[PDB]
Amino acid sequence: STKQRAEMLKQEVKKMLHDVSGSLQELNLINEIQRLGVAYHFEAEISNALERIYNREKNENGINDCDLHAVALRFRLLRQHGYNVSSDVFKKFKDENGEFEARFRNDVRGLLSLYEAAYFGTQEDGHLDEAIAFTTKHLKSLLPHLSSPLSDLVKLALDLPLLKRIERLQSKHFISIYQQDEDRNNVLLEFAKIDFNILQALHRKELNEITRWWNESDLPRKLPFIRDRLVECYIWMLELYYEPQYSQSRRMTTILLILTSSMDDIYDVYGKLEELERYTVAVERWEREALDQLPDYMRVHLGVLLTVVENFEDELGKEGKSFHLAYVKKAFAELTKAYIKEARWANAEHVPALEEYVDNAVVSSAYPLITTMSLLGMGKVATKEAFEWTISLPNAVRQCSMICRLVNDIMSNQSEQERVHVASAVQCCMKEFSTTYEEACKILQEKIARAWKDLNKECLHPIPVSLELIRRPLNLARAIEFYYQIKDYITMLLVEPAV
Ligand SMILES: CC(C)=CCC/C(C)=C/CC/C(C)=C/CSP(=O)(O)OP(=O)(O)O
Ligand SMILES: [Mg+2]
Ligand SMILES: [Mg+2]
Repeated sequence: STKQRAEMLKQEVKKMLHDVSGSLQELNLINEIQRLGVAYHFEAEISNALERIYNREKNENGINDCDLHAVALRFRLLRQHGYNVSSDVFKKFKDENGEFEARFRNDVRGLLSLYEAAYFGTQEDGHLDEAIAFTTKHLKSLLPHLSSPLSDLVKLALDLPLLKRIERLQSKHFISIYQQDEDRNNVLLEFAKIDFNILQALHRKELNEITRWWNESDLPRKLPFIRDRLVECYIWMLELYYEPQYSQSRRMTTILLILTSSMDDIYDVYGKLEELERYTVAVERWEREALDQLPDYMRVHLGVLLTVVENFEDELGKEGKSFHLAYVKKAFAELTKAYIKEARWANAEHVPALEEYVDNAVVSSAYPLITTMSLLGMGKVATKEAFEWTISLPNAVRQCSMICRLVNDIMSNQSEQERVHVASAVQCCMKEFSTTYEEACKILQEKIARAWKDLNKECLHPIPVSLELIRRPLNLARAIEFYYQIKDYITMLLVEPAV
């Protein structure tokens, strides 16, 4: 059947990767495996290969290579795994003063590799800032008169690099483009085609159960004003992590992201502040007895929240790890502590200071709750230390919420401001000094780049936790970039399979 064919292809690819252990073919094969959405099948072998590459790196046993593609791909592959390889290997190509050599203008492959490698630099990284402008200029110059199978890659990359691109949609696009390339591998492409079909089948199957749970719930029939966002809540928990072993982790969190959104609306689109200051204490206490005095719709919403939380506790109690949900309840404690502040600013007719507003909005984005609540379905990574680290609000969690808040704000500050809503970041920054809407938008756009550069730094080897746990903030930051660029996502990532 398909599974035996997939296993045979997996062993074939393992044998080839072993046989190319010393050449650039290893780098190309690892890159193609990662970009085809099958990188998780070869975690151990890829880790060993990258360890060997790092050991023979740093000019200790490294042969000088003039190929921009080879060194750029090596740097990008090593930086994606954690190794702190210095961004100084690009000094060789900066021969003509501080500008890159002109002989690379016509090298579209090396230019694109440098383009994708440059975005992975950190704040302290050098030689990875003017490269973006260089490659942008030359790729735009050479785009109109370029051949189709590589102009497709150029057009796919100019919109967003691999750093800011969700992995599943980019994997689909690369599988679609890789057919036209004449230097491809047939077995790797077939393996990716089979794996994509199986993972898409699993992803489509889970949505059926989630929709069944929503239908059986009391949420949709009553409380009419809630806007149904079940699909756009699964796709946000589909690009965070899509591996099959995390399937149990995608049911439990998506069920609790519709509840955390319904709550946002309950606090801003409507409701009076007197009535909202009694919801916060009810959430903090976390008992059904606190629901007696609440209004009907808040009572129903928080009762459903309590029911789903206790149901999830019952499920994690089989393996003796129910106490993890003793950390989720605390997280929901802070979120309502942030929603209840902004509403007050709505009623007091006050414009918060930018720093205070940003500090409050980092918790009112629910990216801090979504980083704690994603550990529910992790088998061995979910430990007490991991949950304590996640609750302690590390810098990695903070820098993935900056992008959310600041991008949303810029996009959705016109629909709500007409009605009674909390002042957004652009209005807060226009409050001090004197700036226009566009000049404040550019200021708020100059912060997303620094947030991305700060998020790139946290995923290195000086890490308190594992790589699987730290990968989540990066994917959370990538999902706001896909939205603010969606029936195409549903129709050709979940409905239309790959031939
Ligand atoms: C599918 C989707 C968009 C969200 C589900 C997951 C969440 C909660 C993501 C982060 C928060 C965002 C971007 C809310 C947009 S609605 P808003 O701008 O009205 O929220 P606000 O009141 O401004 O915080
Ligand atoms: Mg709102
Ligand atoms: Mg807003």
